[PDB]
Amino acid sequence: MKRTFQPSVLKRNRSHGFRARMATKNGRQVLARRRAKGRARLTVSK
Amino acid sequence: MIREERLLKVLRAPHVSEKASTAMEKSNTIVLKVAKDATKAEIKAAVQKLFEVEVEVVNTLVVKGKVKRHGQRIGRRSDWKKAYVTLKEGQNL
Amino acid sequence: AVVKCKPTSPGRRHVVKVVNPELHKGKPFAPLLEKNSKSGGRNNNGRITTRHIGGGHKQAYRIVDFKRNKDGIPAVVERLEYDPNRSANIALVLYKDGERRYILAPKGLKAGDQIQSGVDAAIKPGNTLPMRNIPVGSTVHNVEMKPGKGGQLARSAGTYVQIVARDGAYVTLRLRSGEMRKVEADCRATLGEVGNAEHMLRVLGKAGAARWRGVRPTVRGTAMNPVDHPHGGGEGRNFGKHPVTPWGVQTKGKKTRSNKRTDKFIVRRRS
Amino acid sequence: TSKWFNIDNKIVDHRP
RNA sequence: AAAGCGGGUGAAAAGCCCGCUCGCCGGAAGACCAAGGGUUCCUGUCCAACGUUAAUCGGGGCAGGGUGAGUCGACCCCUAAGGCGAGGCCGAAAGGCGUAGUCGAUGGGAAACAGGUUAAUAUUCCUGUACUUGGUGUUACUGCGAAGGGGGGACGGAGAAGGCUAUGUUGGCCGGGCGACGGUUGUCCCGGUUUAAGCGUGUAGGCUGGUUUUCCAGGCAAAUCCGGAAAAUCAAGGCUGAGGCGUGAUGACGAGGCACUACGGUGCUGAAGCAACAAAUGCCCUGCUUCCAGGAAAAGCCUCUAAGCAUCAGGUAACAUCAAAUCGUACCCCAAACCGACACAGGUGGUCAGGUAGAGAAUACCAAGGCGCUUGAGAGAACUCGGGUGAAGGAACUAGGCAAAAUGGUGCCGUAACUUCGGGAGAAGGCACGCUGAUAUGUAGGUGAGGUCCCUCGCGGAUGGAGCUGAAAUCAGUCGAAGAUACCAGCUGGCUGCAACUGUUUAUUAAAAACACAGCACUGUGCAAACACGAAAGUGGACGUAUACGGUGUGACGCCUGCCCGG
RNA sequence: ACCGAACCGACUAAUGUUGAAAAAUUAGCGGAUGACUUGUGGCUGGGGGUGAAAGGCCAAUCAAACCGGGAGAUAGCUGGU
Ligand SMILES: N[C@@H](Cc1c[nH]c2ccccc12)C(=O)O
Ligand SMILES: [Mg+2]
Ligand SMILES: [Mg+2]
Ligand SMILES: [Mg+2]
Ligand SMILES: [Mg+2]
Ligand SMILES: [Mg+2]
Ligand SMILES: [Mg+2]
Ligand SMILES: [Mg+2]
Ligand SMILES: [Mg+2]
Ligand SMILES: [Mg+2]
Ligand SMILES: [Mg+2]
Ligand SMILES: [Mg+2]
Ligand SMILES: [Mg+2]
Ligand SMILES: [Mg+2]
Ligand SMILES: [Mg+2]
Ligand SMILES: [Mg+2]
Ligand SMILES: [Mg+2]
Ligand SMILES: [Mg+2]
Ligand SMILES: [Mg+2]
Ligand SMILES: [Mg+2]
Ligand SMILES: [Mg+2]
Ligand SMILES: [Mg+2]
Ligand SMILES: [Mg+2]
Ligand SMILES: [Mg+2]
Ligand SMILES: [Mg+2]
Ligand SMILES: [Mg+2]
Ligand SMILES: [Mg+2]
Ligand SMILES: [Mg+2]
Ligand SMILES: [Mg+2]
Ligand SMILES: [Mg+2]
Ligand SMILES: [Mg+2]
Ligand SMILES: [Mg+2]
Ligand SMILES: [Mg+2]
Ligand SMILES: [Mg+2]
Ligand SMILES: [Mg+2]
Ligand SMILES: [Mg+2]
Ligand SMILES: [Mg+2]
Ligand SMILES: [Mg+2]
Ligand SMILES: [Mg+2]
Ligand SMILES: [Mg+2]
Ligand SMILES: [Mg+2]
Ligand SMILES: [Mg+2]
Ligand SMILES: [Mg+2]
Ligand SMILES: [Mg+2]
Ligand SMILES: [Mg+2]
Ligand SMILES: [Mg+2]
Ligand SMILES: [Mg+2]
Ligand SMILES: [Mg+2]
Ligand SMILES: [Mg+2]
Ligand SMILES: [Mg+2]
Ligand SMILES: [Mg+2]
Ligand SMILES: [Mg+2]
Ligand SMILES: [Mg+2]
Ligand SMILES: [Mg+2]
Ligand SMILES: [Mg+2]
Ligand SMILES: [Mg+2]
Ligand SMILES: [Mg+2]
Ligand SMILES: [Mg+2]
Repeated sequence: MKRTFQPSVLKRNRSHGFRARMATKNGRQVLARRRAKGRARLTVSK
Repeated sequence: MIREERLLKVLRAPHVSEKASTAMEKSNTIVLKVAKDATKAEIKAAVQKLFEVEVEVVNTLVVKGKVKRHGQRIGRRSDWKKAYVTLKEGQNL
Repeated sequence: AVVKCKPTSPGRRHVVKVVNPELHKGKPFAPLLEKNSKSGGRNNNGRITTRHIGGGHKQAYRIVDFKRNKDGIPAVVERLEYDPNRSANIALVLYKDGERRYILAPKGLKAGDQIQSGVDAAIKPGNTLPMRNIPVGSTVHNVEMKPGKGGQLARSAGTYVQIVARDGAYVTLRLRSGEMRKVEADCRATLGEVGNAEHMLRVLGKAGAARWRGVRPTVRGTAMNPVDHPHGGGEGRNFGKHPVTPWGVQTKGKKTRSNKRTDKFIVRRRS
Repeated sequence: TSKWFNIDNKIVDHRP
């Protein structure tokens, strides 16, 4: 059966990547929340 | 012109293996481990001016790191570049 | 011509098609073509603003001269062409100085004809004159609203606008809705009814033909659910409601025009 | 999650 | 889908290695990629844990090796949908839209093929032979120049045929064999009979009339370019183009034979290397014919000039030299490596497409190649699952012929009511079908050598039939219980409700009589349209203009659609 | 338009139901040049989208997604103490 995750690196990076996070104003808030928590990996790029 | 600073930095090490020895004894080719940010012209100039031999062409490839386990702690051996340098039939390092 | 299809399949049983042998068969004029992309009825917010639009064939836009501004130069009507963007046919016309244009084709115009625009042009179909020069009682099309703006009235196939009066600087036009409108006498108008009247006699014959023209299916509110349409709901077929649009405004008889800016120009409504 | 015979309707609604 | 045995290693072998059989797939369970993954690739060693058993094995642990590009792909130039958007318009703030621009492939843009090699890479390394773009420098001639004008790039669906090729079959030739059991020097048996890009010629086919003057309200200004107008003159001129042929190639490759082997594989040599026929869904073909539903954009490319430079720069043609950087390249890829928590009967886009029978990419058996599905050995109870057959009866079962059984192919004969004249219809129903010989040592048809003749002279035309291939039919004979013998492959008829029909729907208990539908009617709307999204600017409607668009209801077609305005 | 593979779907029956599978397998079944199907990319956002209309679908969740927050909502109710 076709499941919900059909992966693609290009769509992954355009959706959740660092440059899209910096592009939207609330994405920068997301990065602030993750840095304040102390995540090893902020976005899906690494 | 490529500076001697740059040449002495870009040549890193020789490479020893069965394939490297076969390349040396068959096609007059030396195999060199090279710093990653070195280009083909930089490797050619460095070999040509430091080993006092003459180079036909140079071929480069980036060797990927290896994921290793050290006591159930994951680590990642780093990348490097490898250069196959072809000599003009009469150098014989 | 109006030719009925033979019923060799259920879809082709009811088909009536209009075949025109005078139309060009080759490719249209590459200098005058343009692209247009289909929208699907979606505006810049991405929402469907007009329902039941989507799909269909790919089309190219033809730049059609509605202004008819090149006055004083006689022009030779070369050929008639199919425009997929409108009901009427276009005509590729060659002016005397070497420039080609697309115009609407009026009724009776054929290949190799003579047309001319301007204040001194003769009174014959295809010729563009200001309605101060156009005699009263005569049928025109491609009528302007503002001087130099371009034609906006009687542009579909088979339609025409009849000049009934001229009072000072304004002429009164009877429009195909039945409507009397005062427009400036300086506005241009091309003589003769628009061609392709037989366009109204077509029968599509099938839902496939509708989808080729690019209209998605229409769902009745009485078949919807109560949350979707003001008509929706009921065990079985129940209506019990006054007929309204999906946003709640009554749709049988309720007038919706409100333009006090042009109430001054409108003489009589379409009744 | 849940058993299919508990999600089913003919056997769950057995005594209405 | 299925295993058996012999040997090896080892503490121990149903599973590992090697061999001989047996079975399964073979439009895939074979080969190559894109997406995705990340070292799973190869070698050495180990069996704690992982592997639904054991393990000497592994996609496991550990260590070492491995991915070589001017030509493949990215990067790069150019745009689509769409994104962002200097100024700007708008909005309590945040922000919304949007012009110039600038990103964005799933598309357009230059160039490499054959052989060989490694345990693991190769259109990347080596051998041989090529090709492209750009910079520099000599030589010769010369009006060059764009952010601007023009051409081109540049485009749909279906269908039909011709020419071909990939490819296959047979013949010839070359090398080998004379058979465990009757026969096998013969019309016998096995195998091989391969060769590319590039360069030269320009054929089947396709398109278009060329050539030279003079003039012009057009192409934002100019133009020798495009368009338009008028003359003269010639009739073959141009463009495109598969395939073939020559060369590349006295080269490479080659069945085998000879010698070692760490028996895994290496080193040496090497004959024939052609013809006919059949033939693609591939190429000519981005073609031709036709239809309506009328079928991307921009750059690279060619061309014309403005400002400017004006014996300078710059351009064209030849030669020489230099440069083509950077990143990916292992391996899996219908799967044990991707998505499914699993070494999971699921899912996953493109490319290649052998033989026999067949209409066929179905199906049966096979080739190249890959597998026997990581628990086995016994026994042969009930019962459950998947099947096979069955006396007599034949729906008596049951809610209901549910299920199963049966019908099943080609050619011909024949076929009703009703009908919108198309249908119904494959109605129903019936007959023939294998093999051998003759007509005819293989026919009709297809292809077509040699020879001869002709010429605007070669990839040319006419004759001519060698040879190859090859239905279908009739007659005669013969075998069986049965000749569409397997696989594959309609059950048919009658009355009737509903919906005209093809379609869509409750992913995961509902596929319907519901939804849609073409058609019909009412109603709104004069364009700065009604209407919708949006505090607004804007945008869709639409680059449309009442023969158009929105809303509502009915639902092909035929005959119709009656009375009531009190609520 | 018709018959029929690829491909798309899902009408019937059996199996399975702590499954091989959180929707499949087997044998039959419907469409198969079109209102077809598919790859890559883009757009529409929660009282909102999209909907040939089933309250269907929006990441195994839909008569109002998921995540964090008001929040230790409230609970004349049940259990425990
Ligand atoms: N029992 C069936 C069907 C089923 C799945 N999920 C369900 C939930 C409810 C009822 C039935 C089901 C199965 O396991 O596949
Ligand atoms: Mg090289
Ligand atoms: Mg490289
Ligand atoms: Mg509508
Ligand atoms: Mg309708
Ligand atoms: Mg309903
Ligand atoms: Mg309501
Ligand atoms: Mg009722
Ligand atoms: Mg009532
Ligand atoms: Mg053994
Ligand atoms: Mg076994
Ligand atoms: Mg074996
Ligand atoms: Mg088999
Ligand atoms: Mg590992
Ligand atoms: Mg391995
Ligand atoms: Mg042990
Ligand atoms: Mg074990
Ligand atoms: Mg391993
Ligand atoms: Mg844009
Ligand atoms: Mg700004
Ligand atoms: Mg914007
Ligand atoms: Mg760009
Ligand atoms: Mg691309
Ligand atoms: Mg390999
Ligand atoms: Mg051939
Ligand atoms: Mg085809
Ligand atoms: Mg590979
Ligand atoms: Mg297994
Ligand atoms: Mg699997
Ligand atoms: Mg598939
Ligand atoms: Mg098969
Ligand atoms: Mg038994
Ligand atoms: Mg049984
Ligand atoms: Mg049986
Ligand atoms: Mg019986
Ligand atoms: Mg019997
Ligand atoms: Mg009987
Ligand atoms: Mg009974
Ligand atoms: Mg009974
Ligand atoms: Mg049955
Ligand atoms: Mg059966
Ligand atoms: Mg016979
Ligand atoms: Mg009844
Ligand atoms: Mg129906
Ligand atoms: Mg369902
Ligand atoms: Mg109805
Ligand atoms: Mg009535
Ligand atoms: Mg059909
Ligand atoms: Mg479905
Ligand atoms: Mg169902
Ligand atoms: Mg099935
Ligand atoms: Mg059908
Ligand atoms: Mg079918
Ligand atoms: Mg309901
Ligand atoms: Mg869901
Ligand atoms: Mg709510
Ligand atoms: Mg509170
Ligand atoms: Mg609480």
